[PDB]
Amino acid sequence: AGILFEDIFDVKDIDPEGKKFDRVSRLHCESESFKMDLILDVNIQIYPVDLGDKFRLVIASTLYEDGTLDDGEYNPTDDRPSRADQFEYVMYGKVYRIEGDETSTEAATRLSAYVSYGGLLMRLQGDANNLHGFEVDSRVYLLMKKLA
Amino acid sequence: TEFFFHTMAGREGLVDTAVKTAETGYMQRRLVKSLEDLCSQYDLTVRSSTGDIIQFIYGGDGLDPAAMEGKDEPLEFKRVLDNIKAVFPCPSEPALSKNELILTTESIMKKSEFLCCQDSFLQEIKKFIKGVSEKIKKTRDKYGINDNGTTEPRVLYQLDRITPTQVEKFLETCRDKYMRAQMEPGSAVGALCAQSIGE
Amino acid sequence: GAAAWENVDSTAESCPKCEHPRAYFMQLQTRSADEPMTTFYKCCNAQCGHRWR
Amino acid sequence: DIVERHLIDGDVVLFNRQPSLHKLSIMAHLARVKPHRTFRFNECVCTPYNADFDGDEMNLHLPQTEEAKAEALVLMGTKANLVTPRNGEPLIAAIQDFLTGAYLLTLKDTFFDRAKACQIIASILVGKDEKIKVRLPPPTILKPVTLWTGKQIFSVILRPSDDNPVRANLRTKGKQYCGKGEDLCANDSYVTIQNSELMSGSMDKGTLGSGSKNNIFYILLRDWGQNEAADAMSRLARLAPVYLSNRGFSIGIGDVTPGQGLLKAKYELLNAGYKKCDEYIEALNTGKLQQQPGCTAEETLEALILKELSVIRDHAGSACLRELDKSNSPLTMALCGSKGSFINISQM
Amino acid sequence: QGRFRGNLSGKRVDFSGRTVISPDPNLRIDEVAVPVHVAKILTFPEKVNK
Amino acid sequence: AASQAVEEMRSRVVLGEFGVRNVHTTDFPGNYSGYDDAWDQDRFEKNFRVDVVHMDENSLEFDMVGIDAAIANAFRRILLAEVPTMAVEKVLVYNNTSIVQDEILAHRLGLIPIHADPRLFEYRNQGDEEGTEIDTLQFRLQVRCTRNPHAAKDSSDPNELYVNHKVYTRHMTWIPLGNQADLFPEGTIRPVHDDILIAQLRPGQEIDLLMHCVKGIGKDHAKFSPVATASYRLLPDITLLEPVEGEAAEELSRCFSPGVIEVQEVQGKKVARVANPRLDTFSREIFRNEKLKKVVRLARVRDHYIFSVESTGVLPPDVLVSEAIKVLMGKCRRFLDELDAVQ
Amino acid sequence: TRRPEIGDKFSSRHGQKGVCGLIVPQEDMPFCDSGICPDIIMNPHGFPSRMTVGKLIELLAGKAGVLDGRFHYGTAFGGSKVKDVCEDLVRHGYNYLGKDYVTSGITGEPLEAYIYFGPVYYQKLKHMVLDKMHARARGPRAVLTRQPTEGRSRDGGLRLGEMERDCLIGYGASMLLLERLMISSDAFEVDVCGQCG
Amino acid sequence: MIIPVRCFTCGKIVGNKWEAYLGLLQAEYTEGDALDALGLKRYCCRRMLLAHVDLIEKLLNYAPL
Amino acid sequence: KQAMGTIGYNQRNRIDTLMYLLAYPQKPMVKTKTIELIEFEKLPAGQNA
Amino acid sequence: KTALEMVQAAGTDRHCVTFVLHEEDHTLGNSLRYMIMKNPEVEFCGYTTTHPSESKINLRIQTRGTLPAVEPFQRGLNELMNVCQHVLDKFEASIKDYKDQKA
Ligand SMILES: [Mg+2]
Ligand SMILES: [Zn+2]
Ligand SMILES: [Zn+2]
Ligand SMILES: [Zn+2]
Repeated sequence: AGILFEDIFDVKDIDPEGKKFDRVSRLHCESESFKMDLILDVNIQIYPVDLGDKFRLVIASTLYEDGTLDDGEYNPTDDRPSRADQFEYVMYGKVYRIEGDETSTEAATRLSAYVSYGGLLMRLQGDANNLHGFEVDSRVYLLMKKLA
Repeated sequence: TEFFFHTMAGREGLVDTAVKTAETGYMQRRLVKSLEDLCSQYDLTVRSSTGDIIQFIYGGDGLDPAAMEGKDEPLEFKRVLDNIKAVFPCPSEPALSKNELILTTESIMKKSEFLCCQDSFLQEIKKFIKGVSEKIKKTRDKYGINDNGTTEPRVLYQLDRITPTQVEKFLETCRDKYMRAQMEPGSAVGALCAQSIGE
Repeated sequence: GAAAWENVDSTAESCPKCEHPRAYFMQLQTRSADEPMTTFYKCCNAQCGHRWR
Repeated sequence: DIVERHLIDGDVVLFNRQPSLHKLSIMAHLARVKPHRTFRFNECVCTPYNADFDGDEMNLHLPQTEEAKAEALVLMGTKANLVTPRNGEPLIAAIQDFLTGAYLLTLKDTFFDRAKACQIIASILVGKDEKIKVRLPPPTILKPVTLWTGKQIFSVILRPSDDNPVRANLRTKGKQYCGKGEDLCANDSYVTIQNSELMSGSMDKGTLGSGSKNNIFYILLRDWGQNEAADAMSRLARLAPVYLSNRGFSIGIGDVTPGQGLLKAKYELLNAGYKKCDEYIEALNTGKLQQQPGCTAEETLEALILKELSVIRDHAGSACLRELDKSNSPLTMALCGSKGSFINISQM
Repeated sequence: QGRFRGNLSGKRVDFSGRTVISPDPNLRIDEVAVPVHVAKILTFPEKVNK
Repeated sequence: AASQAVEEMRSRVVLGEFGVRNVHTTDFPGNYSGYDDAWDQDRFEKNFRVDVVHMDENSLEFDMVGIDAAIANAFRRILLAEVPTMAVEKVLVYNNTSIVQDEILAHRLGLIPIHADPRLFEYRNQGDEEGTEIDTLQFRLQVRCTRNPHAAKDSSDPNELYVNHKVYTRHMTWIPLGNQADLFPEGTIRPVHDDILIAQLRPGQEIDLLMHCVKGIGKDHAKFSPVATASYRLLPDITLLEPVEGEAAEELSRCFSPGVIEVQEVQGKKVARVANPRLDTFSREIFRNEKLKKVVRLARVRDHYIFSVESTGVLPPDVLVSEAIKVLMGKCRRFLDELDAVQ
Repeated sequence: TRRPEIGDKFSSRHGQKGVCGLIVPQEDMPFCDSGICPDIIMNPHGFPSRMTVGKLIELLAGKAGVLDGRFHYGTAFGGSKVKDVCEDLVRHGYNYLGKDYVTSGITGEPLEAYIYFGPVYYQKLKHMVLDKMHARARGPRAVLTRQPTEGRSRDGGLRLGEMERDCLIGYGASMLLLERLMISSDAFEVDVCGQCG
Repeated sequence: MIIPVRCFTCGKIVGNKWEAYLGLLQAEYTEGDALDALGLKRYCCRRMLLAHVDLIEKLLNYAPL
Repeated sequence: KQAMGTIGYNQRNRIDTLMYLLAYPQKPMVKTKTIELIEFEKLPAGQNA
Repeated sequence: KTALEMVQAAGTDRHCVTFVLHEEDHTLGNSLRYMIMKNPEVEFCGYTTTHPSESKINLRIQTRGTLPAVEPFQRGLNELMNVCQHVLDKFEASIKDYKDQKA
């Protein structure tokens, strides 16, 4: 399995700075298992969300569960059993920044991963143990599925 | 009344520009007629038409103002370092510590091609290398990164990641840019200065 | 005096240099060749002393 | 033998404007013959010539010597004079209808399907770009709907083909940058490009215009030569108009009309300013007025009245900017810096 | 209009034209469009070689 | 939900207060996961239909359901420019003493439509200004204005003082060439409107000219355009999110077109409902009322295009649409033949 | 008899002088629901820098007038207000702000933003490209100084003034300057005696 | 000078509806109702007919004749 | 001051060194009272498009 | 001489083909683009105009696998011809029944 990260998050705010964009919103989410905060740009026109929504999010290296990392080109017309069949909102991006936390002057253990899904910003911040496998200039798949 | 005042302001601006155009045209004519004799020779000394030297070196250093990337500075070391790290990311090479970075910088700078370079640019390169090494040291002290390369979280090595290949690429790029940004002999520096002052 | 110097409208704005609230703006329209107008903003709230166009 | 041949394609030709301020007012270009009767060139070079296409006449000279032709093509080449010798700032860059087009293209709201994205990409595949691969980038969103964002389409301009060695990298701030986001601004005004791919931020005059340093075209010129920068500028000039025409950008009387809250705020500010000015007049005429240092009492009153009027002006402008909604053409052109500013909007 | 300023420093030449400009974004930055009528007038001397 | 939003994006075009959304055609394979938008001739022939709602002389209006925006725009542009007709091209003048300029007179004569059937003629080859019987027509115009021998003493109006002072297009006399008189019956080759005012004359002035007309397409010049206004619009479909009654129903009826929203008294109270969304022009006046913004949803059907074609009178508009489709088929066949010749 | 082409200068009764950049066919012009295609398409970017709201007001008044068959007045410090023309527009079934739903003629798809249509009184200026187009061969020269004449009606050539010489000096093109100012302008071969000079 | 035959924007035949329009001016019809009765739905033909000035007779008054 | 349009009712018999005339001049739809005062609508110098 | 083919480079690769079409405009270009876009074996389809002065267009086709990108061209042409024939027949039948029911 190429699952680099997987966690269930709950939304705490939809637009802290106002309705800037009509189609994209800046959701802030907190995890229950760990203290992993997520600031993610999402498309509400095609995938509507609410304030009290809770969703499972998985960041994977590849879209195929069998472990085949052959992602030279993606053909949407091809039909084959993939991980996206088990989720509802799949994005494709690249981890373009890994930044350490500057709030803690000493004994800091928190990092943050900045990923640009075609311009849509995603900051995943939390303990460095959960961010294992994240490297710069690495293209990944985000899979979000709303829960009951 | 407001329309009349706005028309007054517009006519004032128009006559101001009309006088400014003529005044600057005359000033530019005088400046170019006075400065058209200077030229950059091959011995890096700006001399007049009669052979008298105006400057032993243009601008004190000898860099092309048209090829000035920074604010009156030849290169922006931060942007060049970021570009070198982005264009040539080496995933099969480990990161460098402060001591290793200083050692490889001192070993590369002492080569033959860096001898002909100016001393001020080498001092600036050394200062930037010392600064980035201090930053890496502070990061590794904050996050407890060990220089041996056996730390369990490898993502910690992605905060300030530097490899000797990127160091060599950055140094070679800086040297090439500093060599190509120098004043080319034969350029009419006086006319360029007159125009860049008159415009 | 700083109180007498701050005889200007600019208060609690955002500058592209240090985004401090207190500022000092000046607008110039005395050029017909430049179709747009001309701005001069200064921001010395934290003793920065910026002066740009 | 000597043959006085007609002006054909490929001949180096000098092009100049009569009022010359700097050396960039005259440049040697390559002549291409057209059936029309006017001198046509890329608008990105309008800034050196300081032209505005309002009936200005320009001169066109043809050298009669191979040495002169070669010296004109080399020294006065357009690709070799992309920056002025005054301060090194690039003058040949994006201009109006190119800054606004690229800004609207790189907006976060942009989401294009396969057909529209392919059309916008192919809109530049003319000339020397007819012998390169398209390199259609992978889509961002694919499970609900396969949509290509405008930022990827803009980055295609930087790296059209696979064999293109251009790797553009830039990290700078925009005009509407807050100052605290540090690539997480709510307005998305932090430009970050890695490997010729627009990761964040929106294009504007601060990044595509001819204002100062940190221009993406300037970075391309300083990193990968003149030819790559020229090709990128040509692709931008061929892409931005097509998308701007296919999307639509218009200004109407409804884009400059004031709102009810704006009118109320303006009325309150005018009343307050008039009351304060009357108080100052009464204080100076009848009684003693606090005289500002370095000036007389009359100049003090003049400065106070100017300050009150400027307060009214700036507060009305802030109220109008706050009450205006997005997708407003004047506000959009003011944000990207293509033409106008907030002061002109507040005045109009 | 003297000899130095009107006939030595700046003088009129042939093989040149003057025309109004118009925008055309479909051309490169180093390229300029020339009308057919002016192109037939401004000639270039090419030497016959192999 | 998400499926409803996807269907609204792929089937409807929503018009907002500040801008229009979902304007791009996206029903293509690979863009949608739960939809197989691959090309299918059977489904296209099943869903497509044409319904004419109004057809009179020089005017046609018909709705096409199932066609796309690309083919619709192609048909519109072919009708506007790529439909060949007959128009005046050459003007031979013999002693024009009129005040109107000769070039202006020729330009006005060129804009006059001809009722000749363009399918019965051919394109004139390069050159050949003399013209042949197949690919040209001749119209003689000879008007000599003179004073009226019998008129009142004052005769302030020019109609009584002079005769033939206004050279209408009815004075044009068609001159048959070769065997065109036998092929074309008398009265077929004539000006369309027969009342177009070409110029105005005075006694002493004379207008003598011959007009040579050849076949040509509207792309070369606008005088060959057979259609005056040939356009298409998306069919509006106004929907009500919540039932609106009371005086708000009258407000809805007054904000939109008078013929789309109708008020009815089902239980003694006035309630508004969509009667005929075709008559609506989408003036977007409902956005002015603050309360009535969130109660309606203006939209356009993506796969339903109402074509309105008003011609100049050269030929009926149905034959114009048929000839446009035939020209498109001919272009496709020419390209297929070229491709086959290449391979 | 001259037809507008590329290079003809046009005005719009508001100081917005312009030159015809491209002549697109009718099918390439966008169309509204009624089928009207515009004759002139002007750049909106000229509005913010110049603040020509009077042009928008004139356009709205002209649209209202051609809709209701009236002649609105643009009298200074008065005239028809915006509310009256807005009511006239809303009465005839058109938008109260001039912006109308317009479909792109090229792609056949509707535009995301409404287009501001309306009748504007454009006036053509005497500045024509045909009269201003000039090209100079070798041609004649002046008797006093063997250089091309000045004016276009006199078959004159262009003048490389002092500023052009300054630019050529700044570029450093010595051979180009020599060819322009010596070879192609007033080249001659004289005979000088090496004894007396 | 004279009423053009074709409209500038659309191209509808309008030269034949000029004198009749003048008749509607000789009658009690106003401008708007006359332009409506002539069959001009779009405002382009309305502008073409309304904003047109009849200068042909003013020139014929100076004609040689 | 440089606008093109009709000069007067005797522009045909007038013979000047340079004259510019418009084919189909049209009076403006938005006319000022000064236009009616100077009778410019009788001699327009532009077209409504 | 109307439609001419061009390979992507000197290697003569059939995956990326460019068809230069003469005496055409946006009409047929957009029609063929829409008709060949629905082909599942086409990765990239795009038409453009070189210059408004000259009457020519350039279409570019890039397939998924090893298709010569010439067969999808003929497929799209035949599909467009069939669509035109079908719409012509439907319009003729509609006009005929309208004339029948009107009288
Ligand atoms: Mg100008
Ligand atoms: Zn600040
Ligand atoms: Zn001697
Ligand atoms: Zn019309």
